[PDB]
Amino acid sequence: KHNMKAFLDELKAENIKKFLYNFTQIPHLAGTEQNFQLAKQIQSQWKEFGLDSVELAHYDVLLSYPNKTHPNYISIINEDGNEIFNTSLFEPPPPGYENVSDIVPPFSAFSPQGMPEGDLVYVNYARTEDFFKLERDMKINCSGKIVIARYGKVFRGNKVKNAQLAGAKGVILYSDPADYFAPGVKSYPDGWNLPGGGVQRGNILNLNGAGDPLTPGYPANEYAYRRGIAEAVGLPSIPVHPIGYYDAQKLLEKMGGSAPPDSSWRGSLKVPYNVGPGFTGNFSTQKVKMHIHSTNEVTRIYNVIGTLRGAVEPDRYVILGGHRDSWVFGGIDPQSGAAVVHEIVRSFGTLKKEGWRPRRTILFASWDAEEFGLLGSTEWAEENSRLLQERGVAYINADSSIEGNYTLRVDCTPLMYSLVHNLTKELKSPDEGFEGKSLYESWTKKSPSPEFSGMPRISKLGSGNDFEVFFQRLGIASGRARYTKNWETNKFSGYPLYHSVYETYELVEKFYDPMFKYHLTVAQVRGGMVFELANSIVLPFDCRDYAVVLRKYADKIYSISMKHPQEMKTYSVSFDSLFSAVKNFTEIASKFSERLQDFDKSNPIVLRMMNDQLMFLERAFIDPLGLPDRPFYRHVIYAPSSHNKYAGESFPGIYDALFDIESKVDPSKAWGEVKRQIYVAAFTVQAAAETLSEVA
Amino acid sequence: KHNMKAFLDELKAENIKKFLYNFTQIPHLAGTEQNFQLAKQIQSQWKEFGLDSVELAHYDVLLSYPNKTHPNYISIINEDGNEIFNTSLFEPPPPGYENVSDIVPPFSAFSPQGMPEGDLVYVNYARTEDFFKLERDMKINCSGKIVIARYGKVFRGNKVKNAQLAGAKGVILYSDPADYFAPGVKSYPDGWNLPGGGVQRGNILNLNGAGDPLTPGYPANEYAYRRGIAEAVGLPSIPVHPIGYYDAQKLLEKMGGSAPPDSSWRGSLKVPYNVGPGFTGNFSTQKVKMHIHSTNEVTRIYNVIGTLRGAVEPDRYVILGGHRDSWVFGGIDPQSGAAVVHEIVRSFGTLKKEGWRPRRTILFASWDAEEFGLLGSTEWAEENSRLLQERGVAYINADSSIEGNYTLRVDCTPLMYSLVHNLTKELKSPDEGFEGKSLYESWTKKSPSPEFSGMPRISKLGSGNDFEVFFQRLGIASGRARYTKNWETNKFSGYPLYHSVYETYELVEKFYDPMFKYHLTVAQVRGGMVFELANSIVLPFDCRDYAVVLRKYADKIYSISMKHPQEMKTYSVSFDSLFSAVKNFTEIASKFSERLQDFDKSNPIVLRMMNDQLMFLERAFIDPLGLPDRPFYRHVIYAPSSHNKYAGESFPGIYDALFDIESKVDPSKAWGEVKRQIYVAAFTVQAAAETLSEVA
Ligand SMILES: *[C@@H]1O[C@H](CO)[C@@H](O[C@@H]2O[C@H](CO)[C@@H](O[C@@H]3O[C@H](CO[C@H]4O[C@H](CO)[C@@H](O)[C@H](O)[C@@H]4O)[C@@H](O)[C@H](O[C@H]4O[C@H](CO)[C@@H](O)[C@H](O)[C@@H]4O)[C@@H]3O)[C@H](O)[C@H]2NC(C)=O)[C@H](O)[C@H]1NC(C)=O
Ligand SMILES: *[C@@H]1O[C@H](CO)[C@@H](O[C@@H]2O[C@H](CO)[C@@H](O[C@@H]3O[C@H](CO[C@H]4O[C@H](CO)[C@@H](O)[C@H](O)[C@@H]4O)[C@@H](O)[C@H](O[C@H]4O[C@H](CO)[C@@H](O)[C@H](O)[C@@H]4O)[C@@H]3O)[C@H](O)[C@H]2NC(C)=O)[C@H](O)[C@H]1NC(C)=O
Ligand SMILES: CC(=O)N(CCCC[C@H](NC(=O)N[C@@H](CCC(=O)O)C(=O)O)C(=O)O)Cc1ccc(Br)cc1
Ligand SMILES: CC(=O)N(CCCC[C@H](NC(=O)N[C@@H](CCC(=O)O)C(=O)O)C(=O)O)Cc1ccc(Br)cc1
Ligand SMILES: *[C@@H]1O[C@H](CO)[C@@H](O[C@@H]2O[C@H](CO)[C@@H](O)[C@H](O)[C@H]2NC(C)=O)[C@H](O)[C@H]1NC(C)=O
Ligand SMILES: *[C@@H]1O[C@H](CO)[C@@H](O[C@@H]2O[C@H](CO)[C@@H](O)[C@H](O)[C@H]2NC(C)=O)[C@H](O)[C@H]1NC(C)=O
Ligand SMILES: *[C@@H]1O[C@H](CO)[C@@H](O[C@@H]2O[C@H](CO)[C@@H](O)[C@H](O)[C@H]2NC(C)=O)[C@H](O)[C@H]1NC(C)=O
Ligand SMILES: *[C@@H]1O[C@H](CO)[C@@H](O[C@@H]2O[C@H](CO)[C@@H](O)[C@H](O)[C@H]2NC(C)=O)[C@H](O)[C@H]1NC(C)=O
Ligand SMILES: *[C@@H]1O[C@H](CO)[C@@H](O[C@@H]2O[C@H](CO)[C@@H](O)[C@H](O)[C@H]2NC(C)=O)[C@H](O)[C@H]1NC(C)=O
Ligand SMILES: *[C@@H]1O[C@H](CO)[C@@H](O[C@@H]2O[C@H](CO)[C@@H](O)[C@H](O)[C@H]2NC(C)=O)[C@H](O)[C@H]1NC(C)=O
Ligand SMILES: *[C@@H]1O[C@H](CO)[C@@H](O[C@@H]2O[C@H](CO)[C@@H](O)[C@H](O)[C@H]2NC(C)=O)[C@H](O)[C@H]1NC(C)=O
Ligand SMILES: *[C@@H]1O[C@H](CO)[C@@H](O[C@@H]2O[C@H](CO)[C@@H](O)[C@H](O)[C@H]2NC(C)=O)[C@H](O)[C@H]1NC(C)=O
Ligand SMILES: *[C@@H]1O[C@H](CO)[C@@H](O[C@@H]2O[C@H](CO)[C@@H](O)[C@H](O)[C@H]2NC(C)=O)[C@H](O)[C@H]1NC(C)=O
Ligand SMILES: *[C@@H]1O[C@H](CO)[C@@H](O[C@@H]2O[C@H](CO)[C@@H](O)[C@H](O)[C@H]2NC(C)=O)[C@H](O)[C@H]1NC(C)=O
Ligand SMILES: *[C@@H]1O[C@H](CO)[C@@H](O)[C@H](O)[C@H]1NC(C)=O
Ligand SMILES: *[C@@H]1O[C@H](CO)[C@@H](O)[C@H](O)[C@H]1NC(C)=O
Ligand SMILES: [Ca+2]
Ligand SMILES: [Ca+2]
Ligand SMILES: [Cl-]
Ligand SMILES: [Cl-]
Ligand SMILES: [Zn+2]
Ligand SMILES: [Zn+2]
Ligand SMILES: [Zn+2]
Ligand SMILES: [Zn+2]
Repeated sequence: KHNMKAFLDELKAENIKKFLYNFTQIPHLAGTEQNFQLAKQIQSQWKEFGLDSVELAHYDVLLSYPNKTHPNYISIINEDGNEIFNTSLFEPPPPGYENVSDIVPPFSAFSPQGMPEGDLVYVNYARTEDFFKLERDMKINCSGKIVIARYGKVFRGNKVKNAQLAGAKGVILYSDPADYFAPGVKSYPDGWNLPGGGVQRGNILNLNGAGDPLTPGYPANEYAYRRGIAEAVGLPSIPVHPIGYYDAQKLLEKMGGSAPPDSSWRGSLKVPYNVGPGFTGNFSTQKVKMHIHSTNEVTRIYNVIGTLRGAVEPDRYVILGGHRDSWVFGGIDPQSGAAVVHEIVRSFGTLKKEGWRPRRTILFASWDAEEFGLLGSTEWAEENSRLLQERGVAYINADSSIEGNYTLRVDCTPLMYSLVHNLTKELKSPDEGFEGKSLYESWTKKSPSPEFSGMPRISKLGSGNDFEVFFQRLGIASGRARYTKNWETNKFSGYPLYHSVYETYELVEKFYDPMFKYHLTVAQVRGGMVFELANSIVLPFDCRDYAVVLRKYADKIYSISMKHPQEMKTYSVSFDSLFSAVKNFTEIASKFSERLQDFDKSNPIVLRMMNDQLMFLERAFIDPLGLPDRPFYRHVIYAPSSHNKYAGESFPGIYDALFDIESKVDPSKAWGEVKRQIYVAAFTVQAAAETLSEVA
Repeated sequence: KHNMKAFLDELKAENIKKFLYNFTQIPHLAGTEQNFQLAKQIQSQWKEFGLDSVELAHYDVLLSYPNKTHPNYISIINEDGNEIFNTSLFEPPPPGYENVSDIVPPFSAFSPQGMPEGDLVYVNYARTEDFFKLERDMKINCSGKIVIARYGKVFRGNKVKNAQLAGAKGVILYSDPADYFAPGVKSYPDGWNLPGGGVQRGNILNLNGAGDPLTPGYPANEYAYRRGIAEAVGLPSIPVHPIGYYDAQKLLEKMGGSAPPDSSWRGSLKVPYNVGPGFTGNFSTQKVKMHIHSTNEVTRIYNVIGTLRGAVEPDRYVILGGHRDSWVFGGIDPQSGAAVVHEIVRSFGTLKKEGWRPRRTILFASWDAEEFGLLGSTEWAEENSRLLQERGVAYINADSSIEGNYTLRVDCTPLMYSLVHNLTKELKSPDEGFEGKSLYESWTKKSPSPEFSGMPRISKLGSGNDFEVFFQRLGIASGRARYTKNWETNKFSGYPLYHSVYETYELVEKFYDPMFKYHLTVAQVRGGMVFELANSIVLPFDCRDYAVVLRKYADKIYSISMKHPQEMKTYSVSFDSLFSAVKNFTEIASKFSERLQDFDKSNPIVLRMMNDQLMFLERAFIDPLGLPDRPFYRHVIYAPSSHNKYAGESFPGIYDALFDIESKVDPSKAWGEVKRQIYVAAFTVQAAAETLSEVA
């Protein structure tokens, strides 16, 4: 039989390993020749693997690179202006790669150029609440200072935006071993920890879904009109640079001014973690000086787009997409995902050569420039938005397949909850001590949901990856899955060697997944989802699962507002409309589900009708006006957190209207906007429900 | 057979007459009890006529009414402050209606209150070019003046906006017999001309598609959050009032200052048409004083929504919609359209009772508050936008069925050109001297297209009626049809008794259409369109007709730019991308059409696929970002003219970027924005074409 089991059994751990090795011997930085070569290789192989068509789709987008003859670095500079200490110009290369060229040195992509000098302030994680503590409670003024912040907790773009709004004239990011050195584990190459010389690359934009900074709304094609740099979306206004913890120690050890306000401000280095500003008395006259000379340049990028045409509904698209560009070798990020996609394509291709075709069209993508702000996925979606809107069933992302070796992690729309439960019950656990048990059992045991015993944790989608355009802009049902570390010990730092030169094939093969079994399990989950989405007669979405979470989110946002009982009385703030819409959604979804079960299975229009209702249900949550000042976050139920792009926020319009509201100067106006967002949300929920009513 | 002929033959002229009579004995002003009663009657009858469901959909929207105890009027006031002349408080009621109550006196809906006093300036039609002439050429400054303008040529909202931007502190509108008294024809009741005491009501908003001024984007339902008046969309900032030409003569006869600049500024009254400012020397000290006390109030309105469920594609909607609210009796506007809709419903119902059902769902609508800014259609569409977007095949408007008795008028999307040609070839001409000829022959003969001999004129859609939300906001293929006057003698004033108390059943029965044959022909055209849209196996749209007009519009916009050859050189302004996209659209459409003819007719998915491609083709022309500063005009090919809401403009983004560009102070910036709009247009055309490519 050509069924799911046949697809699944064709997947091999050994193939994934071979592909990972192949994808990680040289760097594949976006906009470089090597990454164009790999794109061409992937195009050739997907064709050999059997896809109907495989094309490259290119765009000319704003990218950012250090100046090869004028290196970025930071100094302590004394009263004379001598540079008495200089941070590193490069990460020490790992064993066996010390003759690789074209390793981009660490840098913060899209930093402007500058050589600002000043006194340091230490801002912990540079979260919103860190700056509130500093300015409101401790009375420390960041204006005209250089801030130094530890990586972790939130997206670095948000740190930078926060620093900028507090009046910083520069930012220094560093990796603290409190957040990037796990107890008992050795540094690379002898373990999976971050060495003192290791540094995390990454962009520092605030794009809010825009894609290419120069072409928001439209694909960056050959005749595109570009904004000038000054009007570009999302660029930082102050220089920024990241460093490792050997260098950070040198910058922090002399800090004076106030003590840290409590122990959550102290990392693990042997320094006091004083907030500053400036250094202690004997060095009070020494300053910190940044030297940043990176340039932004419009550079060509390449996506690979593979098509496996549907036999019955070719005009319905199930998308498996993940990026190919890497900061350096991309041993985990992204090639552990890309190798998984490559084997998925290969298995689908195997079935196709034997005469099978999925019911619906499956599109496979190798995105470029994800690391520079989800640019390749976003431009392609801007180009193809009409097709996607009207034909897009689902998007399954495929970045890193592992960030740990403990259990499964799934983040997805509620419409895929049942599909994920059912699929994982039919998969074998790869976990030691669950031999012969299902993945569902091991995952449920190791990652219990906070809400329902006997069920696993499944998180909402946040952002910081290539599903953003599909989900929060276009309203296409999306999900992602990978192996991860223990939730209980999770410091929300990411894995230690993230975006460092030390992220290699060997890191994976020696320390994460030597048998490639976690990789195989992830290929089965991702591939399994795609198979069912593209092949099930009735789309495998359960609208009732949305009803359930909509109620939970409504309770949650209600409870936030209810911290302000007096204002809710004065301004007549009622959540009744939203709770009513959610009740209605629950009732209508319930009846739709009965019809979906009892409808006449012989009738294909009835079937296409009801599948259209399932497909356009995620779509119904889009507001074409967008969220306030964020036109590309159009989904009313889910946006990336305004304070942390990686985190998903529910009812974001109301959440942001309520955030810090006790500090607004015109409460009448602030509570009015809360009410406005309640109306918008209730209306959208009701409207989404009504798409599931009988159509006539 | 239950076919189109059966539908068509059931329509009766005598039924339309009876309905017109029934709909026009008392006023049906939006937000009044009488208009609620008629809505309930229409709901009851559509149910009796056989529709599956018939509901009222209500909204609470901003409306505008004069103060019943404090009348609006205008004065000439002398140096002492005595009011030496006062305009009328009411139009003399027509014979037999002099005891009707609740005739709203003439007023400009949404005028703010005020009693400004000042000197008059006469601004001809208050078009953009009239103010350019006045300010640029004649050097007359309207700041702090009261302007007086004749009705005609353009939408009155645009006149008011233009006056406001020239710094007027008030506006007076009047009907000139040059534009509202046809040669040789007597005044009402003895003919169809405007009497000296007649006055044209109408709103003066600049909504740009927003709907209810207080709730842009969202339906004005029970829990809606409303903007404050100061943030409301589209309200005028200066008082406005309309008058008849007896009163206008009194205001104009004393005007001094400059002479009119040429004869196109002179109407037909016995006055010099001096521009002013102010009166001639002996009366130089007399002033004009307006008294406006109307109030804006949130008022409930009611649409009637009838459903005739499709037998095969119930989830596909063909909409026949037209308004029910009238300024007074609504003898032409809108009840000549509504009576036509009523008989259409009745015929469809007749077929249904005999067991027939259309292939697709037909929705019938009786919209409210059209006269106050297309409010009822717009709110309903805002409420139902998700359904309409994904399921809306077509919208056929049904306001006034006649504005003349000479020939057919059709304005529609190019996608309906072939459908209209074919349908009219099968209809009988009602025209004297074409007995036994087809409607197509008479229409083609009396209204030849400017472009192709042997073909009739078909115009682009403008706005000022209830198709606006469907077409320019949502991208649903739309059209309208009615009998009209001779194009050759058309002064683009409208019919003389437009929006006056004199627009009655008798006006129609005595002077326009005594046998109700033009009405019947219009019911066949409108009903015929609906039938074919809702019943044809393959949607009756021809994408190739869009290709043809896209080329014509591209030539046109190119030619406007080419008036500025030097700037096009300096700024590298190229239209190549747009011409390329149009070429591509032509080629792809051509191949789609071949497939549509040759595809395998047995296959219903293939059929649903290709019909989806036809349905979503109009949709592809929508840009979700909207046009600049006009977020609800989202169609890239067609918007209402920025200078005249009634007129359609093609490539409006580029057109407006080019308008008056030689006057911009920063040409670099202005030409940049031209280029930006070219890119947007070319991209959108290409994207629309690609929806017609093979799907996979
Ligand atoms: C969740 O789903 C429920 C049940 O479907 C919806 O219930 C609707 O609730 C609204 C309130 O928001 C009701 O609105 C009321 O309608 C009355 C007239 O309704 C009749 O006529 C309509 C057509 O116009 C029919 O469709 C309907 O079935 C009835 O025949 C009005 O008279 C009411 O207005 C009066 O009272 C209000 C309330 O105090 C005053 O503000 C007004 O000034 C006025 O005096 C009112 O507008 C509506 O009828 C309900 N519909 C149905 C079918 O039951 C919820 O709205 C929905 N939740 C959300 C968030 O959408
Ligand atoms: C109307 O339809 C036509 C024909 O389909 C479209 O033609 C495309 O035209 C664009 C130009 O806008 C061409 O773009 C060029 O692509 C070259 C590479 O193309 C190859 O590889 C791609 C995948 O990446 C394949 O899909 C394609 O078939 C080819 O195999 C580039 O090398 C070109 O860039 C170089 O030259 C330009 C031009 O001087 C320089 O600016 C660059 O810096 C660079 O040096 C160029 O980008 C495209 O290939 C054409 N496609 C096809 C299939 O023919 C029109 O674009 C379309 N009109 C509109 C408005 O959409
Ligand atoms: C602090 C940290 O770094 N973490 C790890 C982030 C890993 C991001 C990675 N994505 C990825 O690197 N994308 C690029 C580009 C993203 C863009 O430009 O939007 C990037 O972030 O620089 C991925 O999705 O796998 C831990 C963390 C996870 C979730 C939460 Br809620 C809170 C904290
Ligand atoms: C000058 C004039 O009045 N004309 C007649 C207009 C008749 C408008 C009428 N619509 C209708 O009255 N609508 C209402 C509400 C519209 C709104 O608020 O948007 C209104 O205009 O006050 C209709 O569509 O039949 C002639 C004219 C026709 C076309 C062109 Br291009 C140029 C001139
Ligand atoms: C990764 O695998 C690819 C494909 O097997 C290798 O690329 C091939 O290189 C061989 C030897 O030079 C050529 O003859 C083939 O034409 C190549 N195929 C394609 C599709 O490009 C590539 O050499 C491998 N890379 C590494 C680092 O091992
Ligand atoms: C990278 O830095 C180098 C050298 O430090 C830059 O080269 C100089 O640039 C300017 C041109 O604008 C010249 O005035 C100098 O004479 C150049 N000096 C040398 C030694 O080459 C170079 O411009 C920078 N590269 C980028 C892409 O910005
Ligand atoms: C840090 O790096 C800087 C720049 O390379 C060093 O200062 C330079 O040293 C050379 C050689 O003495 C001088 O000619 C340059 O003029 C100096 N440049 C600047 C900007 O000061 C500095 O010596 C290094 N410091 C340490 C401790 O290694
Ligand atoms: C791969 O799995 C092993 C088994 O859990 C991990 O090793 C253990 O790590 C935990 C701390 O989380 C300790 O409690 C055990 O004592 C460790 N045993 C060892 C190292 O043999 C290992 O950390 C995992 N690898 C990765 C990269 O996460
Ligand atoms: C997940 O599996 C469950 C259990 O098989 C599916 O629910 C069943 O669906 C069948 C077929 O419609 C119904 O007749 C059974 O009553 C259902 N059982 C229960 C407990 O609901 C469910 O549909 C599957 N989910 C998805 C998305 O496929
Ligand atoms: C317009 O026609 C309607 C319907 O025929 C008339 O309304 C009917 O009035 C009669 C007599 O009062 C009642 O018995 C019916 O119940 C009414 N029907 C409905 C559906 O409302 C109405 O009287 C006519 N109006 C005019 C001005 O002639
Ligand atoms: C319409 O005009 C009347 C009378 O010219 C207004 O009535 C007056 O309004 C104010 C209340 O704000 C009172 O101070 C007066 O005493 C009222 N006078 C009389 C004679 O009634 C009325 O307010 C206006 N109506 C609307 C809807 O604005
Ligand atoms: C125009 O109308 C106004 C207002 O009704 C008239 O002036 C009023 O006349 C009465 C009676 O003489 C006075 O008590 C009011 O004080 C006047 N009001 C104002 C605002 O002036 C005026 O007489 C009328 N003019 C003509 C020519 O009919
Ligand atoms: C109804 O049709 C008649 C016939 O054309 C119109 O009457 C003619 O009007 C034209 C001017 O456009 C003259 O050339 C003829 O001399 C007129 N003959 C008449 C009045 O008998 C009449 O105007 C039409 N009615 C309406 C409302 O437009
Ligand atoms: C308008 O009628 C024309 C002529 O019948 C239709 O075009 C014909 O369509 C048939 C059926 O597809 C083709 O085989 C003929 O070749 C066509 N003739 C020509 C000259 O094109 C056309 O499809 C009708 N238009 C609509 C919208 O129905
Ligand atoms: C921070 O410092 C700068 C100038 O040195 C000043 O302009 C700004 O107001 C300060 N803000 C606060 C809150 O102290
Ligand atoms: C028009 O008149 C007013 C003041 O009476 C003045 O402020 C304005 O500048 C004038 N504009 C021109 C162009 O004359
Ligand atoms: Ca873009
Ligand atoms: Ca509204
Ligand atoms: Cl992922
Ligand atoms: Cl109409
Ligand atoms: Zn990645
Ligand atoms: Zn990454
Ligand atoms: Zn009308
Ligand atoms: Zn009207």
